[PDB]
Amino acid sequence: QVQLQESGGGLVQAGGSLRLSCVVSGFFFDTVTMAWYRRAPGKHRELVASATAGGTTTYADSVKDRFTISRDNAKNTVYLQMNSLKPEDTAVYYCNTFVRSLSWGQGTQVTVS
Amino acid sequence: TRVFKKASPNGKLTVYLGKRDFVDHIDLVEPVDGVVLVDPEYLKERRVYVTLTAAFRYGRFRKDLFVANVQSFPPAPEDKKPLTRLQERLIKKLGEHAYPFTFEIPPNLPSSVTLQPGPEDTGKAIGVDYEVKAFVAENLEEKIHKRNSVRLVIEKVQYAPERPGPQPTAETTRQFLMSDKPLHLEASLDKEIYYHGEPISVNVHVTNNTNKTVKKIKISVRQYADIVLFNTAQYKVPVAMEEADDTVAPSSTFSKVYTLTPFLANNREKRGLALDGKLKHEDTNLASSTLLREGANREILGIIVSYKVKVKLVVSRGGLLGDLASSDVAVELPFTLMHPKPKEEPPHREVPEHE
Amino acid sequence: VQLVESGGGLVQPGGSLRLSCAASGFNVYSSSIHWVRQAPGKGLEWVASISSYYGYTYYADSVKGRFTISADTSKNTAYLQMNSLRAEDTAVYYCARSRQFWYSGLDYWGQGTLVTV
Amino acid sequence: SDIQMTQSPSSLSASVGDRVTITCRASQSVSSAVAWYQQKPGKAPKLLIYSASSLYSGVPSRFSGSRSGTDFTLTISSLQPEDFATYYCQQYKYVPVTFGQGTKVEI
Amino acid sequence: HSQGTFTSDYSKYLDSRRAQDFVQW
Amino acid sequence: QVMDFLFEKWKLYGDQCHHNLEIEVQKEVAKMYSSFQVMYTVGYSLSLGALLLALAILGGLSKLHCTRNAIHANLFASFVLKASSVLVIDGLLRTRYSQKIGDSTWLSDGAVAGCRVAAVFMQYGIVANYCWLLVEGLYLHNLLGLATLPERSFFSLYLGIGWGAPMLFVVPWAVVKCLFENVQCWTSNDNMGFWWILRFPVFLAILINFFIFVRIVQLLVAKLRARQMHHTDYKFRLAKSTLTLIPLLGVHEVVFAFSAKLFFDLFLSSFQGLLVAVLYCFLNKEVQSELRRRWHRWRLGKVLWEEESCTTASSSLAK
Repeated sequence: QVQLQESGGGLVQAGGSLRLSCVVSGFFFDTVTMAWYRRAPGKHRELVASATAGGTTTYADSVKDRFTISRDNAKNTVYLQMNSLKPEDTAVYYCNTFVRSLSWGQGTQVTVS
Repeated sequence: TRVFKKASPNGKLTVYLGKRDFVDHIDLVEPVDGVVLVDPEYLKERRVYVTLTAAFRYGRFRKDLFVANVQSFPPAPEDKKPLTRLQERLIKKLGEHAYPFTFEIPPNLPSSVTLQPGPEDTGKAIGVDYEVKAFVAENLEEKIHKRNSVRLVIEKVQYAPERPGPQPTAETTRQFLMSDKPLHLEASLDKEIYYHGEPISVNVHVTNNTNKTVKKIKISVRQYADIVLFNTAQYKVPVAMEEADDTVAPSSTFSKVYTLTPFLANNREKRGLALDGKLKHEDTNLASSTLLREGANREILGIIVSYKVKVKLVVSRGGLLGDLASSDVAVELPFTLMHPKPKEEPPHREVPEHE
Repeated sequence: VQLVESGGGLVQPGGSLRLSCAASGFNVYSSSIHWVRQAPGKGLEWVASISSYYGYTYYADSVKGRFTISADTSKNTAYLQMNSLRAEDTAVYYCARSRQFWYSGLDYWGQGTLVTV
Repeated sequence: SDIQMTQSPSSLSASVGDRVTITCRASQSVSSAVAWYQQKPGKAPKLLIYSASSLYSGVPSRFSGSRSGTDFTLTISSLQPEDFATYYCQQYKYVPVTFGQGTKVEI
Repeated sequence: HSQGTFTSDYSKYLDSRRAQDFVQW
Repeated sequence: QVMDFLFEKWKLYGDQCHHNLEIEVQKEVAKMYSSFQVMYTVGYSLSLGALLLALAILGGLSKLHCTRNAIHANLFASFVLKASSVLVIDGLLRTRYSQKIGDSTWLSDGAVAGCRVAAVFMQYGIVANYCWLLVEGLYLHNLLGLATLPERSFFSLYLGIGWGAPMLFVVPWAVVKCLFENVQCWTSNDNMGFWWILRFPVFLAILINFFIFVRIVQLLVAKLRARQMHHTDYKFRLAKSTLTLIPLLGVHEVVFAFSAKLFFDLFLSSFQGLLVAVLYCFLNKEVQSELRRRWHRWRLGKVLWEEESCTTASSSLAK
């Protein structure tokens, strides 16, 4: 009976900053790894950022040093920042566990201007 | 295409399965392929094991018949088995943390077949089934909990051969009391390969040139299930039954055909009926025949399903009173009832779901 | 294979019609039988289904209780007893066929008979 | 909560042989239980594809279908003159089998 | 029969008992 | 007749009178012969149940189709008839004598009403007991000997030699039973010549079996060396059981015809039913093998029938 609710999304100009956030009720990610999955029009999901419970953050090679990701146990929400936006990064952002579990949702789409 | 997933209760583990069933041929069995994902910061001095244990459930116990252990931990052995196309395709999408695993089911193993529990029976499964589980443990002897591991159930099925066989026929001659002409009864089928739900036809040529008259002719189809645990025991199941009040006059010939169809719509109340392996509470059809190499049973330790239509010819014992006197002349006609060769993966549930 | 169905015509509200669907080349135990109706100018709609192999019987919510579907394996025909018509229930009914095992859609369809209230 | 399936394009107008694409969404997620049907006026419907990826027997190869998430698309490579008809969606995952609104192509 | 003759020998015991039965009464 | 003589004398003396106006030997026979009476009664009673149980297995089971085993069952019908006949006659004789003791001899009504019917059956059973020993020897002759015809066209004659011989040779004794003897059950020892018409049919059966016994043993032993395949199939199984029943039963009365001897005869005769039942219905391999087959099925049926896992999902895949 877990549901995925996330906020953030709109029309922003190149190299902007947003506050993509999500709340995960039900299951608690005290120890398991949280990841933020990326889509593409006509393509499949691909991983860009995954944060852990110990601060061991990792990022994809194509999205290396682009931004930072953070997590916080209180109110069990994780955050993700926009830095150095490029027009090829225009799709819907998904939040999910590293094992693709927890009732994959729909999210909201973000586009450059 | 699409794949199958089985998420761990704690969310720190999952397994990816390309397809549920696995076709088992005469000599080789299709290998089991899959990829297991383990979350980071969870494999430090940790190992991942995947098993393909198969056991025959008893009720409420179980007896293991085939267990295989493969280690898909980040520590990898020097001897690495080749990766199939399906496993390699999942590596790119899932990521570099994906750890493929492979299995090799030995030949001459019982297929996934279950039995009807009954009216008053509980929900526990009585048949045999195949299980795939993934867990983390320091060693094999280490205990594995329930919420820290996955439980994926698979089935092994067989399909009808593409080569038609000889037409089945039976011959008999039962001599009556001391002085009488021989009784000749004939029974045959159009073919031995029948699909599930397809009608079955039997032809009878009986010529009774004797004083004794012929009572009603009995047509029945019986299912064989030789369940073996520590001793060999067979069971009887009249799936289809036909009543024919026709009679044959003495010193006269007869010839007629009968049509039947085996289904469990009228056999739900029966107990011990063999059915195909079910992953969930959804019901399946009658168990298909189990093809064997015929070289040697060698105590397969499972359930083998066989079908043969039986015709019974009861005599009225003409002459004296003989109210209770009756001799049953019967022959057996073996035949195979199996699913045809498919072109897509079957859905392991009722296609229109009542929900 | 080809199948033909008939038994429809103009009726009055509250009437009862029995729809016969003759089937050739296949039986009812190895092939589920479904009835699909199409309103004039509207899309398709499923009303009832039958599967003699398992004995399952299903009906649509709009026709639940009214309609009883039965299959007679002796003559290999599909029968649908429909009662208590209103105006909104008029349409053309198609007696289609589907594979009971390895369901792959409604491969075979009937000729279609018009029902007028 | 009955499943409602809707097709955005009410009707498509196209010449002969041009590429035409269609979409067909579903309110609830369906794994692969989607079948495509076509019918002509005064004629019975005919099945085109099943499971949204498989191809039926006896159908021209110009008919192709695919799925991506929750929507389902039917694409025709070359539009033959005989292909001008009305197309419908269908889902068979659950017993409330519901068809699409209906799309008609003409020229 | 060998045992049959021995069974007939019991009749003397009953005959003796019958004489005692009349004597007792 | 001793009791009847006393009653006749007492009645005559009483009417005439009105007109005028070793202890130890009885103790030994009563106590000792009681043990002998129960010594053979327990043997017949135990055999009576065993014969019925063995007959029930053959009739109840589906292996009755074969005539090789079915002929054994009808032989068992002779043993059960003889065993029951001895049991009933002992009870009725005990009942008749006990009634005369505590429960003046003409007052009792019914003494030998069932003795006559039981006496003829007891004599019928014993003569037919060795009559069916003859058919078994000759039937086995055409299984292990030279033959061409199947097990057919001879079953009609088998019933004509089993009960056929006690059908024209026992009925003359039935006439003699009431005529020239009529001694209160038609069973006595007045003349030894009347037994000659019973023992000779039995004696003829024994000697003709010895004619078969010598012929069958020499044919099997000579042919045993080359291609007999001993103990491999049912051919040798019947040889072991039949070839030991023929001489053991035959010589039982041969030495008797030619009280320590009495005990040995009754002890051996009581267990005859047990010996024939175990060799033909219990020690035989196919009946033993099939008997445990149903036991295995019964045992197997009892054990089988005794009275947050996340759901499976799916994901896309790139071609």
